[PDB]
Amino acid sequence: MRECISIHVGQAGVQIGNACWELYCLEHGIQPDGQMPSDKTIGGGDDSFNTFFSETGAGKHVPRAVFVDLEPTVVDEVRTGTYRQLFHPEQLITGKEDAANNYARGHYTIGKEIVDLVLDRIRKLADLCTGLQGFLIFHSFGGGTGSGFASLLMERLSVDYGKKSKLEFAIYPAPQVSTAVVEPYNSILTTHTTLEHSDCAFMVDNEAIYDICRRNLDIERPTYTNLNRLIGQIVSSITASLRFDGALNVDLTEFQTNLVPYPRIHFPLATYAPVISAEKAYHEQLSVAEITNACFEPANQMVKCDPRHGKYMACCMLYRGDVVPKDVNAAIATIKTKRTIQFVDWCPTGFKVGINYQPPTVVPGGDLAKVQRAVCMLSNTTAIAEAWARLDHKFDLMYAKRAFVHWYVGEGMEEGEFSEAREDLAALEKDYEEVGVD
Amino acid sequence: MRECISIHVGQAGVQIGNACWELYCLEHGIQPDGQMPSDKTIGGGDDSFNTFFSETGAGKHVPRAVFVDLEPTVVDEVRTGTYRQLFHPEQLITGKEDAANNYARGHYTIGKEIVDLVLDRIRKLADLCTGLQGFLIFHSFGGGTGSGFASLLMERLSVDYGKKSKLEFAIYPAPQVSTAVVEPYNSILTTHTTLEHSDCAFMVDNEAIYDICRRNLDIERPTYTNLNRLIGQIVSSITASLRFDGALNVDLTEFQTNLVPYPRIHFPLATYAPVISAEKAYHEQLSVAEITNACFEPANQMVKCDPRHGKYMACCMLYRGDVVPKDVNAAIATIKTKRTIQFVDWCPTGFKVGINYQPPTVVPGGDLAKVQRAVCMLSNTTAIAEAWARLDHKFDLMYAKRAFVHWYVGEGMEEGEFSEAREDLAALEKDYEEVGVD
Amino acid sequence: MREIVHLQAGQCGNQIGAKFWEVISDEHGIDPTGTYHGDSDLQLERINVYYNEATGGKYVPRAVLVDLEPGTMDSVRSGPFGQIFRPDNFVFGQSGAGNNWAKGHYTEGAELVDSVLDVVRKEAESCDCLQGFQLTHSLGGGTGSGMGTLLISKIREEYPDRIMNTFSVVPSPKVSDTVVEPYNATLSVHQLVENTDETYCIDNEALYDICFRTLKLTTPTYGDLNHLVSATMSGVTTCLRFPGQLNADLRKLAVNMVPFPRLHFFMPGFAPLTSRGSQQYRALTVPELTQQMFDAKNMMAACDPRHGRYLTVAAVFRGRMSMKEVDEQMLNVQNKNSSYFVEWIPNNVKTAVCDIPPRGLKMSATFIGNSTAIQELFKRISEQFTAMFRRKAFLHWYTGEGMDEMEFTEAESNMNDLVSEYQQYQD
Amino acid sequence: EYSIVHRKCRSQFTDLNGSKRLGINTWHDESGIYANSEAKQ
Amino acid sequence: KPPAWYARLPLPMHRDARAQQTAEVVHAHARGARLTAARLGRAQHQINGQ
Amino acid sequence: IHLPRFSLKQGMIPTRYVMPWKENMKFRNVNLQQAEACGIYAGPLEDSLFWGYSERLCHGED
Amino acid sequence: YQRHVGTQLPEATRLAQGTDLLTRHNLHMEKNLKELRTTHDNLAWGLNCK
Ligand SMILES: Nc1nc2c(ncn2[C@@H]2O[C@H](COP(=O)(O)OP(=O)(O)OP(=O)(O)O)[C@@H](O)[C@H]2O)c(=O)[nH]1
Ligand SMILES: Nc1nc2c(ncn2[C@@H]2O[C@H](COP(=O)(O)OP(=O)(O)OP(=O)(O)O)[C@@H](O)[C@H]2O)c(=O)[nH]1
Ligand SMILES: Nc1nc2c(ncn2[C@@H]2O[C@H](COP(=O)(O)OP(=O)(O)OP(=O)(O)O)[C@@H](O)[C@H]2O)c(=O)[nH]1
Repeated sequence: MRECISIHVGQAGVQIGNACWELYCLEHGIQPDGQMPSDKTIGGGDDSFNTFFSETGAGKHVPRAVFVDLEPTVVDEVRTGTYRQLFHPEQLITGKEDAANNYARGHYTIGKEIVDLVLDRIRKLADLCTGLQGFLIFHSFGGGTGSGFASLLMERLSVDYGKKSKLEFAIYPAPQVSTAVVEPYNSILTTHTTLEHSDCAFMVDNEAIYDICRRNLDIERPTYTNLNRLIGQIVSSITASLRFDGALNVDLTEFQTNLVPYPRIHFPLATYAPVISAEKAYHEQLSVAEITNACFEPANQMVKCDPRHGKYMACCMLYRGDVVPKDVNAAIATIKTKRTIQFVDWCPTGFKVGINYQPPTVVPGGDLAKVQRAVCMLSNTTAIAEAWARLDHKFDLMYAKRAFVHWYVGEGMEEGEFSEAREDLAALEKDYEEVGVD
Repeated sequence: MRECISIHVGQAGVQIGNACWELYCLEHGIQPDGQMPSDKTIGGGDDSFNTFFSETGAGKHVPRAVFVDLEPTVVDEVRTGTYRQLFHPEQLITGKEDAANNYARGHYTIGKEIVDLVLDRIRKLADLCTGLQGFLIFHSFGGGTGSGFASLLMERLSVDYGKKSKLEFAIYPAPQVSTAVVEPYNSILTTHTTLEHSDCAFMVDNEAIYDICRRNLDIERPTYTNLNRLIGQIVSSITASLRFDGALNVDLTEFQTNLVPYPRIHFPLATYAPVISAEKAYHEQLSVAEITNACFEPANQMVKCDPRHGKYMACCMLYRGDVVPKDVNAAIATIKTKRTIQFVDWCPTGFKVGINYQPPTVVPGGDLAKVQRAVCMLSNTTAIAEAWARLDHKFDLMYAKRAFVHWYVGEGMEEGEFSEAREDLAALEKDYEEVGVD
Repeated sequence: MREIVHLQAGQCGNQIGAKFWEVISDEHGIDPTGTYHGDSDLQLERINVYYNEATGGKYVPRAVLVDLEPGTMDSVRSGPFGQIFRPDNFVFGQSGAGNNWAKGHYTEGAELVDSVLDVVRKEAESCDCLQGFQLTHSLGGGTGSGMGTLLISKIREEYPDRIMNTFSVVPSPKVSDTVVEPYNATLSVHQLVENTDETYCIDNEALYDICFRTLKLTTPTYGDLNHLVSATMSGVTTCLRFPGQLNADLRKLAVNMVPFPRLHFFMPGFAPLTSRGSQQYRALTVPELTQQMFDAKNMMAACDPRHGRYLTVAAVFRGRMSMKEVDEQMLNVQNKNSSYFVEWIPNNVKTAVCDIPPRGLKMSATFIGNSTAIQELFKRISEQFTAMFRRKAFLHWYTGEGMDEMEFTEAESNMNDLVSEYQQYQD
Repeated sequence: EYSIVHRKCRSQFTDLNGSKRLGINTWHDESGIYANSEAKQ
Repeated sequence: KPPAWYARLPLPMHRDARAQQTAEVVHAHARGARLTAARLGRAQHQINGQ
Repeated sequence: IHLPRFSLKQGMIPTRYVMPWKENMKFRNVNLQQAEACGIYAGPLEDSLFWGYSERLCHGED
Repeated sequence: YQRHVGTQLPEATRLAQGTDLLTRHNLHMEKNLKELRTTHDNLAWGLNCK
């Protein structure tokens, strides 16, 4: 039927998986025990959970995700958390050796003996699945373990499974903040390895996530929970089409076909418009007009790119809640009449709309507002070339003075592969202006 | 009718039979005293025991097995056990002098004066039997007393009785673990002797037996009782067809005819799929498909052979419990159409299905799963020659430097029979690739 | 007797026919369960032109529903009349379309054409003699375009002597949502014009304007939009089914409607559309009907034929009328705008009057038009096609599917021919 | 709280087996009766 | 740009090439058949005329 | 004696084959006429191009 | 086009041919690979003696 499998790699990428699965159980009302009240929803595992959970007649909702990590510190603590009884023990794939930010260490040294065992989980999850539209890959480019392992995994799952979709979600490297100086190294290494197999890579940056927090959410001191909650809302919104119905129902297959223009470049940008504090929404009102202006407001994006320094290609809006297409197509018509919004002349139309009746909900102990009209804005533009343009001059200096190379070549690489990526990057940027050139 | 006799040789072969008969008394509700309760099941010895026990007018279920050893240590203690009243005192054929791991000493020095005794047991058991399909031979290749004594008697029971089946079961020598360095001597001695006389020889290796325990049963600290339980479960599963019925009933004759392709090679591989810890099946589900995936998962076999390094000829699956043909035929259709499973092209079909309605029951104070759908996977592949390939390079060195020969030439043996077995062995391998070669 | 087999195609169609069928059922008085409540004798006789007989006075709709996405069908099955439809009629596949025409037209259709052919011929053999078939779909619909283009082709050689009635809605000119829609539209129309004999053109934006103009309800439902288009189609179906001196055969209409083979695309027209106070503020007279019937606002199909001229026009009147008023109104409009018709043919008016009024109103009518107002339509798709084919945007899928640019060459070239054809005939 | 007014329910045509329902069922249940039958109301 | 495609033998992407490499010959036959379909169909047409 | 001979093993090959050169009865005799007109192969009555997950040449088991 | 006669695909034959080549070379480098590990270990061992 309509189901998918989620993947969470890297200790940084597992606490995010915790939150969404925490989030996902709330709207489904899943108790911490793992079963429903006496109300009738259990069976052979077929209801709103069947797309996400596997609630066998034993009553235990089994989430369709696998958390893989190599440092048992965090994964054991959540194994002592609240929902650990729901989480399958060896689905919470732990490891005993980190990659030390080294992509290849996570790609060669230990991944060999670990990729075999996860593949058993995959096939034992694949067989019980019926529709299996695709995968939800959660990771990070600057992955101490997220980078190296998933790369071999995404390769191995691609070579046996190359017909279904693979959705990749990773934190983009902070443009001006660096928690690691090898972080650029594996990042370009990850990109060049993934460009020829990754289907759709959607990115996000925490700084502007933080910027939103004290701009409109008005929190000067949030925590990861809020960061995790807001990204968890994003994936929740895109998955509501599976969860509920609407005026029209869309699918990731339509997303891919209508988002990516041409091969290679498959890197659009997401955004959620009604990001606001609770009290503000209390004594103000939400409608399609202002949120449409808001979602296209350049400072509302989590990626440090000026749209007026680039040009638009696709923009996909997913209106969840109570809306009528009357104002929707009217409001976006005014957006088309807007002159600052510079789509490429190649596309007269570039708008993909998804309507869902279900109002987005608050979370207990939450920070969000009481949402009725919501939209997720997935767009792709040419103003992203600066990011890799930032990376290459970051990379080229470091590679010329070849710092930390003794670490990598010490355990068995050479400079050819680092060489290849830079013209792959050079091919990447040179592509950007050529398609940018009309 | 549908009955057989079991034999237990080698000091290892008797504690395993103990647990088997310990298991066997549970499913019949046998009290250790020897009698049923006031319930009406005793008679002329004709009921579920008639195929296994001999509960004559005395009301005592007499097991149809003869236990033979040459050291009184273990046999006296079991003669002081809990069911010793059940066991016939001289069916527990004891001895006073061991074979010292020497095949020949157990084949020449003492076996002459004892076989006449046990042969009397055989005929005095032969007369009381009616259908007597065959025998159950429990032994070991590295037989401290299993090697020599079994070889002589199996010759003697072959020459007088050549019209019935003989079922052989021995622990295969550990490929890299050796509790005896003379163990290779008698092991190849046993194999070459049995090849032209043994009907069906079935093996097992304890290393992967232990490996299973802390893999899925999660028992990092198992025991022989646990090991004896699972092999006792294994022989119980194959004998459930004699005990109960199902959709169809199958017999060792069908097993023999359909499993062995060609003469000599009669060494398939058994496997039991639903081997899981109780708490693991607690919140999960087991069905025909995944256990079929599990039973054909290469690491679930107890013999250190990679099926991808060989090719399949025969496979026998025996579903004990509640099943329906609809999922059985569909799942195997997926299995027959699986790429990795490389059957030999010579066989269009190689599948012998056995269905028994009776669910496998637990044992009090046990450790196993709680199975409704159980299957014993008996199969023969070409990935087995590596073991004998492993054996020969070990033997060719140690024979060329003729270690321990002074022991065997001291007691009256000499090198020729050692010479014979190597090309007899070399015949075995050279047959294995040509059947592999299409 | 001459009957009709219906085809329920495309996901928009999945909303279309469901509304279209319930409009029929509520008109005839059958309960949602299906046991017909005998109330009108004339409808008791002529229902068989669309429905067959099940046991217990239950009239089975002779429609076939096809899709790939179960949820829409589940919603349709959970509709108010899903029980009256047959699970046998619910043929589908186990895949997602991706809103791809080529996958539907070459990949997903291939394993579905066999079953749907069996179902229809089973239904075809169930009935005795058909006028033809009618097909609810859209030109901009991913599955609808892929299915219909295949389905129309196969039935052409199957039954080359029947009516291949079609239903396609033109996507919104201002926004197509689907960006590859112009590809799908251009591909479908090529086979369409070759295979089709009749085509109604419908656009959502005009209906939105109609909502702004007469509905005045601000926030309607697309089902209310379905309600309108179903009412338009229900009216034109009343001709065959109801008595009264009006000649009903679509072939009778088509020969009165089609001067040359390349004329398949036609526009609907409807009768009294009323606002809040005007239901109790309207003097229901054939003059004001005729005025409203010929109103530039009253159209809903594509755009104003004010830009072009009028080739063939035909309006069917439903209710208690007489030949004289429609005659004088025809003269009045003939004297009103004589030059706006083509000098090629005078007296382009075709009139049919159904004496049986609908249930809810007495004076009613429908109009079918063939004017020179389609140029704006296919010229619009032209720059879209040329701009996107200028640099082959979003094309690797179709090559990945197995489509080549050569197929596009004649597809637009055939489209360019009809641009001149409509131009040359009128200009 | 816990509104099922809008939520979707089982699919009759997607999966055709007894592993959705409870109780004794001989046939598949083809019917317009749904848990969400009150959406029209 | 140096010339690189000569023969070697490793083909990282070859299935896809074969699929399209077969896509021409399959389309080649159709064009020829429609030519014969053209002459035969109209042949019957005016035949029925007289 | 002529003997069947076929190719090696694959992983994508279908088990069965249809070969409607002799599996169409609408146009049978016609395609039968062009069987010898081209002279491709008639030979044994019973030739399938896919026995099971295995392929061969045009000459049927000869 | 399995209806028109003559539409056999040598595509599989070429695809099968490519697989055969890759298998052969696999054997080559594997034999080469096994040798070099043995050599290095002796070279490292000789260093220990030195
Ligand atoms: N995805 C994700 N990233 C985070 C989170 N919190 C901080 N980060 C950033 O993401 C990066 C995590 O990358 P790594 O440190 O390589 O994580 P890893 O590959 O799993 O291995 P470790 O080095 O042991 O953590 C950090 O450098 C942070 O800057 C989080 O919750 N999720
Ligand atoms: N199947 C089985 N094998 C065992 C068991 N215990 C030990 N073994 C192994 O099986 C072999 C049994 O052969 P022997 O040691 O010669 O036993 P035996 O011939 O009965 O008499 P002994 O020489 O006194 O030991 C041993 O070498 C052990 O490695 C057991 O309980 N069951
Ligand atoms: N059901 C429905 N369809 C709509 C609506 N508004 C516009 N449509 C359009 O009607 C078109 C025709 O539907 P289908 O022919 O079934 O389309 P499809 O082949 O299933 O694939 P898609 O076009 O991607 O939906 C769609 O492409 C929609 O763009 C609406 O409100 N309801």
